[PDB]
Amino acid sequence: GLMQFTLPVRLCKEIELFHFDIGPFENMWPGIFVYMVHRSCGTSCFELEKLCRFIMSVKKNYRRVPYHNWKHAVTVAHCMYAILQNNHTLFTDLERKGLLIACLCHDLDHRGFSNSYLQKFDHPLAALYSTSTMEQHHFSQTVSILQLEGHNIFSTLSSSEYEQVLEIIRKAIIATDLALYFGNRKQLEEMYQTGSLNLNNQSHRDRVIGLMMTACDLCSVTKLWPVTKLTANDIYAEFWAEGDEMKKLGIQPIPMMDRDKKDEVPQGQLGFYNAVAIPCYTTLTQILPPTEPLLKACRDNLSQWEKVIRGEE
Ligand SMILES: Cc1nc2ccc(C#Cc3nc(-c4ccccc4)cn3C)nn2c1CO
Ligand SMILES: [Mg+2]
Ligand SMILES: [Zn+2]
Repeated sequence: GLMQFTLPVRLCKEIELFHFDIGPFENMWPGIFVYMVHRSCGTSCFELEKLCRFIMSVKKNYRRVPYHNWKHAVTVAHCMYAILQNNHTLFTDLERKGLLIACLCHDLDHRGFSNSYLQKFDHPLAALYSTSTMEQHHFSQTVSILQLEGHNIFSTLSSSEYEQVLEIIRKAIIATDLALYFGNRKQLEEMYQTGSLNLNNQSHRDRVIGLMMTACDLCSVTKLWPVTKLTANDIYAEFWAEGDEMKKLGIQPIPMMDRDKKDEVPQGQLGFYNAVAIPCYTTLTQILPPTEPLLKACRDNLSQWEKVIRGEE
């Protein structure tokens, strides 16, 4: 009731910045997340006991894969927190409530394999969900955990507010399917530029929350260079394991997933920053000006990858 979560001073200050790294002490990640809910949403958004129990069941349903793990979930939530704290007044109480939960849950029970490997292996999830295979799984895992006893953090919401928040969470989690990102950012580009973009148009809000989700999900490219470079090793550890699995099915993987083509990583990251990251943070900064530090950090990391290619590191 009178119970604030507080962090040590360096964390209390640095958590407010976009480039914050949540650190290697796993047992602090739940308290970091509660801290962000309390400041973002309020000390009364959730019953603490239900929230704590929800966080620990979410944590237990992330697997120990190199990249798509519990650390990625809390990292993507921290980026969302920074966005919401720098754009206070643009977001409903339900959106604040739902989006941090969406980020924490967005990769639930990930196995370190793409939608594309599931379809080729013919995994049961690919017959249950023909598109956004893993992302429909993540949402379904979210609803499951929410329906466990004493886990309903949304218990105090009205019936219709409940249905609204679960609909925000669903669209937020679906939007993390990067295949959907390209069309969504193109449409937001055009709507912003012709001056049609309208935040009272719910279907416009949806697209903007979609773009934030892509931004939070890729936020590893906006960290300090050593964080960005070491996270890339985890990202490629998964891609190469998937490449190995492709070869086991008799399929030559794309070069991104072929550990034999390790040497071209620098050039591959460059393509990824130019094709995906830069456009994403450009359009996001256009629509939400206080998110510009994400664009600036992304550009500093692209420059670090250029430096790697030129032999300067
Ligand atoms: C947060 C985040 N999320 C992602 C997802 C993908 C990617 C990437 C990639 C890539 N690599 C190659 C490549 C590599 C070696 C040989 C040939 C091609 C091609 N592409 C597109 N990065 N990424 C980061 C930043 O690390
Ligand atoms: Mg995902
Ligand atoms: Zn993710």
